[PDB]
Amino acid sequence: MREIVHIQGGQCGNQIGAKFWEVISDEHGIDPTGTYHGDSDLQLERINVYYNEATGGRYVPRAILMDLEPGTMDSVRAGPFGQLFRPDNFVFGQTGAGNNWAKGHYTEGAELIDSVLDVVRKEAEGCDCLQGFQITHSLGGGTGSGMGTLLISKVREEYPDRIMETFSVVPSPKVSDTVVEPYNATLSVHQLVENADECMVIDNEALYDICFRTLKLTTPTYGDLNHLVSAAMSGVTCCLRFPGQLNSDLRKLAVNLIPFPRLHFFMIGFAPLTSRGSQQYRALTVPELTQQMFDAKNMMCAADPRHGRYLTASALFRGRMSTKEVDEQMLNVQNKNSSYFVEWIPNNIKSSICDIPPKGLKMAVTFVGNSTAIQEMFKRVAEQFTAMFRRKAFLHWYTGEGMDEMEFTEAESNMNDLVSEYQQYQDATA
Amino acid sequence: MREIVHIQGGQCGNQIGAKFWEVISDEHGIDPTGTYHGDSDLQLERINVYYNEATGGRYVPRAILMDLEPGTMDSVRAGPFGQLFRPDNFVFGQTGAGNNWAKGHYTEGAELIDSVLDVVRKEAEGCDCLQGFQITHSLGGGTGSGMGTLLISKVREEYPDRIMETFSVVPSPKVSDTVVEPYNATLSVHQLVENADECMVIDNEALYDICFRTLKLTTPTYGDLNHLVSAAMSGVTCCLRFPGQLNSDLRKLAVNLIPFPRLHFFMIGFAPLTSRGSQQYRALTVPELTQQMFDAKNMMCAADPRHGRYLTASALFRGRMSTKEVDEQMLNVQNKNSSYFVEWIPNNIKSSICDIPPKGLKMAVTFVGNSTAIQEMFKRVAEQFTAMFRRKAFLHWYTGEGMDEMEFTEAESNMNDLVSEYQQYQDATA
Amino acid sequence: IEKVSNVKIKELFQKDDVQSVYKTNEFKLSQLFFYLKKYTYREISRQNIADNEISYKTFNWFCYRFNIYPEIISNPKDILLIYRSVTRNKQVIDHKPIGLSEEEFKEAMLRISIKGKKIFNKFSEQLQKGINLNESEMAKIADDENKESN
Amino acid sequence: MREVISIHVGQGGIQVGNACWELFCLEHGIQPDGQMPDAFNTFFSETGAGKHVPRAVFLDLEPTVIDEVRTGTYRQLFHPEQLISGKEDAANNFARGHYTIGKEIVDLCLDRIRKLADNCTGLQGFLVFNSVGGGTGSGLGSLLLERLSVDYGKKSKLGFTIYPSPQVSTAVVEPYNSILSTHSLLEHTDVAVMLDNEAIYDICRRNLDIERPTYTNLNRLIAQVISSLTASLRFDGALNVDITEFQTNLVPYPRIHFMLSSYAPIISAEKAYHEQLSVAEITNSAFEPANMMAKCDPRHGKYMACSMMYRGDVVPKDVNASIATIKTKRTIQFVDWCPTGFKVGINYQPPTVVPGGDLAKVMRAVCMISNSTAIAEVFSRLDHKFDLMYAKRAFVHWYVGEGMEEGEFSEAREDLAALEKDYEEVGIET
Amino acid sequence: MREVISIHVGQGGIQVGNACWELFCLEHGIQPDGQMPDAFNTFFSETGAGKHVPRAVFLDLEPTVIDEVRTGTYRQLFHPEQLISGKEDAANNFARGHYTIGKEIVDLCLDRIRKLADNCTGLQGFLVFNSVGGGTGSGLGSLLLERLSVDYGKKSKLGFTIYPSPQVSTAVVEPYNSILSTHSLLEHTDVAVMLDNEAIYDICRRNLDIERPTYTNLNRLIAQVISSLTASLRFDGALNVDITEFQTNLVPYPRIHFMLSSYAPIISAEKAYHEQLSVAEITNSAFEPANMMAKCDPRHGKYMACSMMYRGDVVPKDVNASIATIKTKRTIQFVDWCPTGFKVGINYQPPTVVPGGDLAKVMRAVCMISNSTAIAEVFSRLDHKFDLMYAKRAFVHWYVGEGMEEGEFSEAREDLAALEKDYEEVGIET
Ligand SMILES: Nc1nc2c(ncn2[C@@H]2O[C@H](COP(=O)(O)OP(=O)(O)OP(=O)(O)O)[C@@H](O)[C@H]2O)c(=O)[nH]1
Ligand SMILES: Nc1nc2c(ncn2[C@@H]2O[C@H](COP(=O)(O)OP(=O)(O)OP(=O)(O)O)[C@@H](O)[C@H]2O)c(=O)[nH]1
Ligand SMILES: Nc1nc2c(ncn2[C@@H]2O[C@H](COP(=O)(O)OP(=O)(O)O)[C@@H](O)[C@H]2O)c(=O)[nH]1
Ligand SMILES: Nc1nc2c(ncn2[C@@H]2O[C@H](COP(=O)(O)OP(=O)(O)O)[C@@H](O)[C@H]2O)c(=O)[nH]1
Ligand SMILES: [Mg+2]
Ligand SMILES: [Mg+2]
Repeated sequence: MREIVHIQGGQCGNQIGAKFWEVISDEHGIDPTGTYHGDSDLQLERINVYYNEATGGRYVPRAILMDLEPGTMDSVRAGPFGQLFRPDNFVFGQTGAGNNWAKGHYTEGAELIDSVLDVVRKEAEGCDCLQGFQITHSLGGGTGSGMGTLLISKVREEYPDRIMETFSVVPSPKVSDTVVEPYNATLSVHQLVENADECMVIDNEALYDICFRTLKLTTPTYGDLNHLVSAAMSGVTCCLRFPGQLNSDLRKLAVNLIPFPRLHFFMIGFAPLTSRGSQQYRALTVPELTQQMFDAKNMMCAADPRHGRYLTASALFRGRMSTKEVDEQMLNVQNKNSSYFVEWIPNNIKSSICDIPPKGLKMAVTFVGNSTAIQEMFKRVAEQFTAMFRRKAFLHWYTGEGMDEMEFTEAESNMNDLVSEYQQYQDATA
Repeated sequence: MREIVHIQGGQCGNQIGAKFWEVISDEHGIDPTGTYHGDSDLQLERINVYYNEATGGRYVPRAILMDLEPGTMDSVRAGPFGQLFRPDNFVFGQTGAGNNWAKGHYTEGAELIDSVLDVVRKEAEGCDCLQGFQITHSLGGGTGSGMGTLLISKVREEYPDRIMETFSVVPSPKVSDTVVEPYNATLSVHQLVENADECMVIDNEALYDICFRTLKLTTPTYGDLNHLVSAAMSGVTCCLRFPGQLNSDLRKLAVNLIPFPRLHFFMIGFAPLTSRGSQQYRALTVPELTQQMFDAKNMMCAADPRHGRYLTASALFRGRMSTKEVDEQMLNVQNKNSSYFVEWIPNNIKSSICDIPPKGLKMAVTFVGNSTAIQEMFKRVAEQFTAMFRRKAFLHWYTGEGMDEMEFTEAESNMNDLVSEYQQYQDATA
Repeated sequence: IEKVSNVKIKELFQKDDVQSVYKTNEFKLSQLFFYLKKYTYREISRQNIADNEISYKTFNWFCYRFNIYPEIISNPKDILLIYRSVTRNKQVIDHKPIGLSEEEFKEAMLRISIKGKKIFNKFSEQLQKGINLNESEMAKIADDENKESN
Repeated sequence: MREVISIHVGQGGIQVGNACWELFCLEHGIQPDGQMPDAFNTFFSETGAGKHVPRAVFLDLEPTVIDEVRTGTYRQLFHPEQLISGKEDAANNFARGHYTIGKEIVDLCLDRIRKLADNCTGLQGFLVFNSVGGGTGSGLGSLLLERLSVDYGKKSKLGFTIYPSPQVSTAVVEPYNSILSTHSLLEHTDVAVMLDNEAIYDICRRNLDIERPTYTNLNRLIAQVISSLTASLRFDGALNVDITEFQTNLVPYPRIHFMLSSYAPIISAEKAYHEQLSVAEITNSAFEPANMMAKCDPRHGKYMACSMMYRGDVVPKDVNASIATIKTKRTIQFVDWCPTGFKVGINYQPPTVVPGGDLAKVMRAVCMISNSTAIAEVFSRLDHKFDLMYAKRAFVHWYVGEGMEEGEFSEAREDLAALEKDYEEVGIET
Repeated sequence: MREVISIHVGQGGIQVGNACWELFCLEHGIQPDGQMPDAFNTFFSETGAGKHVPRAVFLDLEPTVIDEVRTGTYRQLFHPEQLISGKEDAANNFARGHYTIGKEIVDLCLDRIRKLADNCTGLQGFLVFNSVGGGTGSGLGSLLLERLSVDYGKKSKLGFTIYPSPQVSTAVVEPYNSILSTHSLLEHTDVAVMLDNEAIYDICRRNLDIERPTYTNLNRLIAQVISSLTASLRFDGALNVDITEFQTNLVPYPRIHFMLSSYAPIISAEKAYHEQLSVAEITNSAFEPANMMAKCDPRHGKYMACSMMYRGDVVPKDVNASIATIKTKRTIQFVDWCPTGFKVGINYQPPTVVPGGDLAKVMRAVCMISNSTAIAEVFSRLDHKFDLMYAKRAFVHWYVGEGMEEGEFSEAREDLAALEKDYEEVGIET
């Protein structure tokens, strides 16, 4: 019951999913052949959340994979746990977008999306009680940031009451791999605010910083960043698949973390994270988890959370632990940092406890906090956008496929209005 | 009891039968040597429907094969399961028709048909209780469309109370292999409406479209089209050979699907159909079967069923399933599509359940719907006929064998009258 | 301020001009309402709606199909506000959706008109200037307003 | 010295006869072979040494169901030559089973009826089962009733007909033969009980909590109702009721004998024992409109007379204390000219459970047979369905060509109009 | 012939119901299977032979907790179909569980309540448990109370609500629904008892010496309080008290019925037996402000009436000699218009111990239910918390979009202001 379907688009989203599904399968004891080989009874009670049942007793994820080029899905199939995905759900084009947002949203993405919407509708109509959808995509690419966001609007138009999740990677100015990143980032943020019920920003720069400083491993690769993102993704829905002292589905988090409908851009972090050589030194206790959870360097975004004030915060503890300690520590982390918490909403931290810890760990915490410090990312994105747009650089590529500069002006104005009205509440006082 | 005999004519009909009998033999576990090697008891209880018994314990189909040239039957004998056919039933001429309807219906087909009618009479007089006849032939050829249709009238004149089936392939204008197709199509449709109790149109264009889009196989061949047609053919009489919750012979379908005696031209479709790579993704459920069953692209004809309104519909479910789900889904498919169902006849969908599924499949559905959208095929056939006839092109070939233009004029007028009176009920309101 | 807005409506609903649309809305029962009702009859959810009422989906389809939205009512929320304002006194009985019993749909159409003067306000200004609006001028004014609103 | 003969005709009739005959054999301790390893005499007969033979006859023109019966576990029970079978099915055509093929079979059935009746000495009456929406069922039921009404005269006959659902339907032509059969049995049957499938589907879904029911689950409930009705003839009870004591208590006028039934309690073993199942609560549940065995609303009409049977350890004073409560309620109102309308029967034998079935074992149960004015709605809706297609004379050619006259359809319409006028005339207060 | 029905709604309600139902089963000697290996009748019912069924019903929209109950050791105890469960959680939204999803479930709960009430003959009243700071708990509790107040009328209902702590909180939006639920139960519940978690945490820490408590330890103390309150109905005592004998002794005015409880002694077996536990010292400990079960200071307000229950071998003269000492003390002052304010009950059965629990076995115990003027502080602080966020209309869109009107928040504020004014008006001397 109350299950969700998985939809991913683009190369970055496909690579994120290729590790997210591996993590989920390892958590539920599903072999790469789709056969259950788990140890505990609880591993099968709520498997309908992510997995479907077919004849022969094997399980198949309800994931939908889409891209405008076939290479990435032809590569993910040969990887581990690549056989679980149903071949029918693979939809792809023969041309690609070339990191051009217009091509992936107006000319090419519009004709292809009917086939993927057909299978999306097939998956949603069938399921017992829908909880919602979760979306993984990147804002630094053309086909992803175009087709995914248009699909968001199409899904929202047909299921207005369901919940919608988006895990979005925004292009940081530090590690830049594409010159046309500001254009399709700014165009995508315009559409994303209007339809997504929840959005979670993730930055490659913050992932590299975490890998270099906390884990202290010499050579980070995309596999480590994907593993961290996958652990963070799994931590959110853990209590929906396992029993606990205070169950809290996604809708309950939506109620408690979004004060106003347009303020739904969160930054997350996962604890504990320790190096291989120091994993024996540390002792896992609730104070040790909560001190690392609110650490500024532990956030999955380069945004500095002590440059603003938290509107609200959430924590999803895992493992068996006493609730009194959790509540007193949450109170203590809020009394010692009163300057960084907005004062006109008292008791702005939500807590939840799940009795099933991750495989290999005795305690774990997932942190989701809505803070005013996120304005800095939109500020720098808009700064680069307006630095590049004033000369009409690279504009002809977009304008040759039916798009105009008016949609750029409206997007810039709406993004600046969002930036302004997000900080409006930072200076608000009672 | 209540068995039927098989009669096929022409090259296309012979190729259809060469796969239909293979499918039937594989379903009943009969080896190509005529020896039973089946597993289940039910495989032998009603084998008298299609197979006769001879000394030595082997089984022989009661099929009659006729053509005006010996090549096709000399070729089908060397194929798999070709030895089952009794050599006595092979009747052929030494000249052929050359795709000329007049030669295959007036000059050559008239003298030969006595021998084939002798064996037809031998087969029908002997059998326990006759149910009827089923005919496979093509309307795009001369000898087939002539001799088969004249044989229809001869059989109807002697057995007026029995039921008659015809599976007719009409020449589509998209994939045209013969220039004189409109003439012998129009001449054949004139005679076919007067005598056939049921007619089922099949188009090569729709078969290619299905093979390319649903199965997604690279290189279709006549073997795949024949296999699809054979599965559709077998699905109709399944409950007459196996037990079920609601048995429904051919006469019961005749009662419930033909409102007026001249409206008996149906288009069919088979479900499920899935690609090799996506056969593991899909889960077989009644909603999944019924959503594909009413799909427009799944019809075995290029006629678009949402261009008209269904007069009535029928479904023959296979496998063990709950009847409540079937009835509620049939109601739902009729409430959500009220615009495409005629309103002066309520509850115009017939359902049947057979507990024996096809070999290798757990559930299957055969769909037979009488719709007003079939007018478009006769419209285009008559359009080509009147475009070619106004100049008297290729007319001398037909007029040199005792035929005249008056029979062409009467055929055109009757076909146009059929087209008009078939759509007369589309605009009828209560 | 809130009390004053509440005090402000209901008088508009009782005006002869609004009742005439709804008087004409009786004629919608006469033919437009009979067609809308026939569309509501195509909804299987009709078992949950009274036989003399139309659903919110049918009313929203009417507003979209007759260019009331976006030309006259720029915001789709206003259609919902009109519908809710007309049906405000109807209680949900037995979990059945609230239909347009005589006019919650007529009240929703008034809220669309009043809620957003827009395309229909421009038509009213042109008509008050004595300009006979032909269908091509109406389409052009509606297109120009839809472009200014997007 | 009291006997009753049950007649089963058609597929639905045979499939409900199987359902009742497992239950009777189980209730009287008789093994499926017919051998026991003085109450049996009502349904069975002693052969002198050993086995018992049911006083039942199975009729059908289509041989599949009878062949299934003659090979199951009950092959040894029934006499080999009382399972009369035909060769050709009527195929949902009423005129076939009343004029063409039923006449040649009816003589054998009447001979079997005579041979069974000469054995009985205290024949109470006949029972007949037939699904109305079929050719052979309705036609042969009509013909058998018409022959029996003149061969025997005043002997009582009871009909457990299954009318089609308001919107759910399996055929497309069932209103025609339903109306004709209602015409036939209106003047020929003493009692008719309503049994449409949709209401029983809702009962199973709501109470038994089965989401995918099949026909067997419906037939088991019908069998339980039959057993509850006939328990008083073969078990000791404080307040007995005979079959002949019905037209004096439930039938105010000779024309009005259609009534609808209900049963209580219906509950599964998983939650049955958590509640006490007092007589008051079960007799309240029996009168709930949602627990009617036919999809009709009793709140839309008056009651005429209620005959309701108890069985188990119920005490008469508790029954009276519950009849008073029902008379108190304002939502149930009786007709003016009927001050008391309840006939009560009490039996000691608790209902028997069938292994592997749905119902659990309970000590108290109630079965009500109630005659109400609200039944006219099903007649009105069937009449409306009939008129839509009879306006254009659709499907009439399938009936005129089977020997039936053109005017035979109109007089059934006139008799239904007369019945509807009579039901309105009776329900008005003086 | 005296009965009481307990209602458990929400996660906290179900988790405290489990806690009380181990204790009752242990106290009456009933095994977890429900089988004994005349005092049980207050909470249980006899099924005729063997097991006992609790007079309790469990409600929740989120299925996890009920599924945990239905698989534990107590799976055989509760009736299978009185554990009503939903599919979609309210997610801390009050408007959801009062207007959207609770309405479709409330009918089944009311049917179950009727089915349980018809069994009881001497129904004393209802008990209800619900954690206030949640969506489904508060909303469904409000709706059930509102339905029961009109279905039954003058029957007494008791509410053991758990209000949020002054500063410790798990959610961020709980003041809104706490205020709304207080509005709802102010005019609908006869008794409300305060149960916030922080005070009980302090009690456990100080007396039980547990530094890491969980929810089970809190729920066991609450269960002990419930058992002490209801002991007088099922055990012989020198001075009995009934539930109906409360509004005549603790409720001076219809509006004022919120009171706070305390319990004594609370001590572990490691140091319990070193001291004599005289009645004087336990009745002194019960009146200590630090041992209040709700975090309120009684020194800040007057007392109105004290109802306090003893159980064990206590003698009335020792009770009087201790009431005199309390009247002597200058730190405890009663209101002017109440000369005597004590109601005393004495029971003989000592409190029962749960194996593996915290509390030890003792021969004397005291439970006090005291109504005091100091309770207004919790209302004032909840009101202050509410006003801070309602000034900016934060989180209101999550409630307006679930069918609730804008003005519904204001009238709850006005009712709280009225209650606070009433508490001030009552506490002034004449
Ligand atoms: N309750 C119930 N109804 C059935 C069952 N089987 C068939 N029916 C009903 O019977 C109607 C059609 O008549 P059938 O009994 O199936 O067929 P028939 O009476 O033998 O008539 P023919 O079609 O000529 O063979 C359908 O509309 C079904 O609703 C059954 O097992 N239980
Ligand atoms: N004393 C006590 N309080 C609890 C317990 N569990 C939850 N609570 C309180 O309940 C409040 C929230 O309501 P819950 O009971 O957890 O959830 P709910 O009532 O089912 O409402 P939903 O969130 O919609 O499911 C929290 O603030 C907790 O303080 C418990 O086991 N014991
Ligand atoms: N975490 C992670 N990020 C990736 C990976 N591959 C690419 N990216 C990021 O995705 C961005 C490029 O996106 P792109 O591949 O063009 O998206 P597309 O246009 O939808 O295919 C780069 O800035 C990378 O930082 C990966 O395997 N893991
Ligand atoms: N499905 C199928 N169709 C065929 C096959 N062979 C020929 N046809 C069709 O039959 C038509 C020609 O018919 P023809 O062979 O002249 O019939 P004939 O005159 O009776 O021999 C062509 O348009 C083909 O589409 C086959 O093997 N399978
Ligand atoms: Mg039949
Ligand atoms: Mg909950």
